[PDB]
Amino acid sequence: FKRAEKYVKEYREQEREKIRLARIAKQQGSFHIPAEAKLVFVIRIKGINK
Amino acid sequence: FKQAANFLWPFKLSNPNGGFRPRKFKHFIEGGDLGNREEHINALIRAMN
Amino acid sequence: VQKKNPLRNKQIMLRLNPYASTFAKEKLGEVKAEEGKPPKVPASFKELLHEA
Amino acid sequence: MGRLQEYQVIGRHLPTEANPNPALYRMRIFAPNEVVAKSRFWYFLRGLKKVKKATGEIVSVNVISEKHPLKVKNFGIWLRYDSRSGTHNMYKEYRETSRVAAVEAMYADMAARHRARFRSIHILKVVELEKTEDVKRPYIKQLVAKNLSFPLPHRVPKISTKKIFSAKRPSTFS
Amino acid sequence: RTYRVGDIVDIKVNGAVQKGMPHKFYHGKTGVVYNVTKSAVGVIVYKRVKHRYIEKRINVRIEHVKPSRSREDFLRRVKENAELKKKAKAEGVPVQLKRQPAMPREAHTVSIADNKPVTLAPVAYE
RNA sequence: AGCGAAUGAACUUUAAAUAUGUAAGAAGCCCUUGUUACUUAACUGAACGUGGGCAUUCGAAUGUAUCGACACUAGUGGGCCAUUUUUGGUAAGCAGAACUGGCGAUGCGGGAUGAACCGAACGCGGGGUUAAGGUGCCGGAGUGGACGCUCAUCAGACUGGCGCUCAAGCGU
Repeated sequence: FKRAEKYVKEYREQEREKIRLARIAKQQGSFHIPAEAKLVFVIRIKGINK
Repeated sequence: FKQAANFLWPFKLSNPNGGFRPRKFKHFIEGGDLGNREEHINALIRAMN
Repeated sequence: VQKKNPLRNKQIMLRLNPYASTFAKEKLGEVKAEEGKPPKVPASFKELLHEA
Repeated sequence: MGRLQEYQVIGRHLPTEANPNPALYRMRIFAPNEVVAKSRFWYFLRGLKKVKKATGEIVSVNVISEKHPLKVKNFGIWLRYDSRSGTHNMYKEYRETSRVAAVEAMYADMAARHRARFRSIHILKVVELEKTEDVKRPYIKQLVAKNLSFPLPHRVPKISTKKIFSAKRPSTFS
Repeated sequence: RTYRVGDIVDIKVNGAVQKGMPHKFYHGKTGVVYNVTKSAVGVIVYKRVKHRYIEKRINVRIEHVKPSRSREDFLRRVKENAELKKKAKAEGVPVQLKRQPAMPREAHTVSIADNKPVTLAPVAYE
């Protein structure tokens, strides 16, 4: 239960942190380039033939 | 992340509800489904899960 | 003997995640944004947008 | 190509110790989503200034919404089409309410008349003919003429395609 | 150049001397020496066929064979790994030993000041 | 790309794309010292004897329902098609090399029959969703929507037949 507390708050504050950084960098004559994705999901969608 | 992802069996997904693009054996940039779709993959996941 | 979807069965979700009841009770999925007057977009950004 | 959107893609070389603070190249790309916009931006910066996706990054990708999409206006678009013979430069006029709509019509027109693809068209520039008489296409000049008014004869009535049999023969005066 | 028996040797094959030349499948390859003569040198080189590997023993003389620079990374890596592990044990701090596969980039901001973006078009007309 | 650097594809600060060999610690590392049947002017190297410390990133990633050796036992030695790279000739086809994938030994959905090619590879069933291909009728599913073009005295069909023309044709 306590770990779920911390995890949900962690998710919401990273979302708001990215949004706030983008907004303030847009205001101060800059361009905040988001961090590149560390996680990818790969789906094989073609058959196992040729 | 090695052990957490290796512990999970590969996800056996269903076919997408709503189908693929009309020519899915072509890159996503050229109006297909192959390659990197980035965040749009969420929609594909929402169709296949 | 029978796998039950936690997204459909609320008891299975409460078994796996005890926080689901107070996540739904305290409305942490409908959280509101920070209050106060938001500032306006800088003119430099607008002149960069509609350039030649 | 679908719901095209005008994207402001700013991109720059990767910063190095020898060459810090790059030039921040910016381009306007009409693409259905952001991934196509970024790819076309690199396709163009590979062509022009010789920077690459592996040695570069995207500074920003912003939607450029039309300022007044409730006002009909005249657009003049310059474009380069690689044909079987070779590359040719053209210029076409369109009466649309938004730059996006003009580019969508352009793509439909060059697909219908010249059989041109998305990958075989390079939109040089899209301008608005603010002043009257700037339009040179006779069809567009007909629409810009004084006090236009035309009737709609032989209007096919929208009947249901699942209404198979009709008792009364229809009329085309509506 | 002097060559031992059991050293990793790469061959490049020039066209200066046509005596004892190997085929273009062996052009620019790498192998292990098992035989040294007055002029020629016997090298084992691996070969692909369908699903498997066959070792082949070939003879090239001196002017096309040279000691390879593939292994010195191993010796430099073991030397630095030993030395920073010695410093880590002396100073009592943890230090990083392996090779990292170069994680993607983090977040940063770029200033519009003194770096005003330029607008471009598919063709560079000037 | 530059040569507002030198020099001149053979120019180069930088550097593609594209494929292919080798190495990624414990069967390991480094250095110091004796011996040897070897080697060289000579530990110049090689091998046999040295020592040290590293098992809590033990020295990238990912996978790992495992691999090596020894011994024993059946059936087989066709060719064809396609791709990538390369050489030569002909009026044009074509001829010579390596490469993988398949067929022989393969059923199913499409493909107008086949075959090639596209999808996808097979226990017996129920439900759901798709791939390739389609939605005028035969034939399950749109006489669906937006923009233009075409009337052809045997048009055209991502046509088989009927047939179709602000399409049931073509491009998006």
